[PDB]
Amino acid sequence: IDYKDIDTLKQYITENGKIVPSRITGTKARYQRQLALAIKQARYLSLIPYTD
Amino acid sequence: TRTVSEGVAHIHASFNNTIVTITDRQGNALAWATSGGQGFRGSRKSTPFAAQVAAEVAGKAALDYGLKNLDVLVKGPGPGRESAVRALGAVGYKINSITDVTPIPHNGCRPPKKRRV
Amino acid sequence: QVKLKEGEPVDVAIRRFKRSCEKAGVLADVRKREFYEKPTQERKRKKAAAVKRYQKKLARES
Amino acid sequence: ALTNADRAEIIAKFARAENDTGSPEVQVALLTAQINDLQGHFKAHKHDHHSRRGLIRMVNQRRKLLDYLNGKDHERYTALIGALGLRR
Amino acid sequence: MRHYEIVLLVHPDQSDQVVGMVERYISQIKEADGQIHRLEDWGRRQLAYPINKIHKAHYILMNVECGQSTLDELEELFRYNDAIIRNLIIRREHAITEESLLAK
RNA sequence: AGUAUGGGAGAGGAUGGUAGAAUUCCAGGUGUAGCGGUGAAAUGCGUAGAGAUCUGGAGGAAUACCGAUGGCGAAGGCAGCCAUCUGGCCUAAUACUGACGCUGAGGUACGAAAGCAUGGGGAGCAAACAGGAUUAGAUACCCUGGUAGUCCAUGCCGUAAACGAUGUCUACUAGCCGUUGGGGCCUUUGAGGCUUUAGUGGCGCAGCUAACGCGAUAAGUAGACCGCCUGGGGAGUACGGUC
Repeated sequence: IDYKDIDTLKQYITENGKIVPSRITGTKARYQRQLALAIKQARYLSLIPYTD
Repeated sequence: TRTVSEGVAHIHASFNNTIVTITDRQGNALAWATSGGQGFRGSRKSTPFAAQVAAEVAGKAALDYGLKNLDVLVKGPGPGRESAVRALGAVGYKINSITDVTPIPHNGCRPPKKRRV
Repeated sequence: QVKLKEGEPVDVAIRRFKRSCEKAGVLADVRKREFYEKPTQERKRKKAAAVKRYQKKLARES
Repeated sequence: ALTNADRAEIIAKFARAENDTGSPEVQVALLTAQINDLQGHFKAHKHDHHSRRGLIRMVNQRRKLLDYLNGKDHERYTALIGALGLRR
Repeated sequence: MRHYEIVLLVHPDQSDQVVGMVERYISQIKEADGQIHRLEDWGRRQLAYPINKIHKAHYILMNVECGQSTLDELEELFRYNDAIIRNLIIRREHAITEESLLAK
């Protein structure tokens, strides 16, 4: 996964903009780590908002 | 004198007080009231009843400027947020949307020490 | 961002917003920001929380 | 950092047989090259203690291999230290 | 040599210059050495949050293979050019050539 | 025990850039009598205009969510993102050397926080200190302020309940349930199920223990080397010496 898959990334973001925990979503640990990295890169690139 | 139809209410509700400020959009104040301004001195400033009283006064004051629909923002973990937001509907405005705007640091400054009461 | 539709009452709006804020959990962060928690205390509290979580999981399994 | 080509040339130069990679001569040559390369890194970053531990481990391993080779065959030890320019 | 992926955000008032700047960078890469595996122009995009009181931007993606000196010159050019407001440079192992999302 | 070749995970280390939230201050609009704080108050701030709200600017420090009985490191410790330099570990199969090993008195390297030296920086917090309360008294706990310091560069200091209160290395001895990084097999189309390996957790047979308890991550059964103890105080003290 990568930061350009914004449609996939929105699937793991709440309405406020916070990352959804793995205990709630049902994710593998390594996949979750890659997700967090990609999401933090997307926020910097201003593809998705930081908060709200 | 100035007339405006759409306004914003700000409820700053701390653990010691509650300030209800009514402004227009772009944040120019029109009317405000606090629990201290209606007696309720000392610790009684934090009761929900005082928040309701202040909200009623603020809404009636803004009715002179003539607002009918407004957007409400509540910040602070006060005990009077619900009473303050309820009193506006009793006064007679239309609450288009009401939200929470409390600030949260992203691990910034160091808070003060813990009280050993 | 609780935006009311055409005809809910003020009390319904208030209760729905309260539920939304309870889900959001901003007040927990605001309470945590009141005083400084030392790293020792934070680690102790998180260890206790983990122990309680593992105890709850076995009970729910049985 | 040394790459595969440099390591291959070192192995080819100091090999004692065909497909020989475990000989003490080859091992000591590789360790010497690695230490000499890391000297430049430690010139710039004076406070990299965590990497300096690995450097010290390399030094100790080279010393132990040299002692074993000296105990086994003295002429090979002298030839190797002469070729690498080690003082002892 | 190493493979890098660069993403640039360009001020829309200076979007008429994006072709010029991109061919300048690619050329400099060529006389250095370089292999442009990919160039994509995502186009005009709304920013999620305003940057420097700007709300639209031009999005450019490049995949290059360069050396340290060429990378330093690229970084300094990006820093000094006023049209480029933000840039992200990521090292990757492998050359990426396939068409990516957002290229629509 | 070690070496070469493929692959993998990681807050491991050093250097330099950069992003968003928030606090303080400053400038300017809207606006007018309170704000702040407590168990209750008061000191304090404000009509030369606060607090609240909106816009812009400056500066310092720390990195929400992810986050986990998770991960990495010899220990001390290490969390935003990016680049550069760099150490160790896991994993498969051949190939190579041929006991090259374990421990280690003296010695030497690293070593939280506080503290010291020289030069910078200083938002927030805050020893010392000042005032307001409480009290028989308050020297304290509570409140309003606040200097060292906390931060950076270059050095010193060498101490902690520096703890798993459990030195390092090796082999063997019922089982059951989790979790992290890999290998293999099986279905059968993609998500599961069996094994094996290196870590990290919860129970528990035998065995051990004064008891509590430990129990393949032993405090069990054995071997190698080192450190340490010999009633409580006086005392980690005096003298001498080294730093």
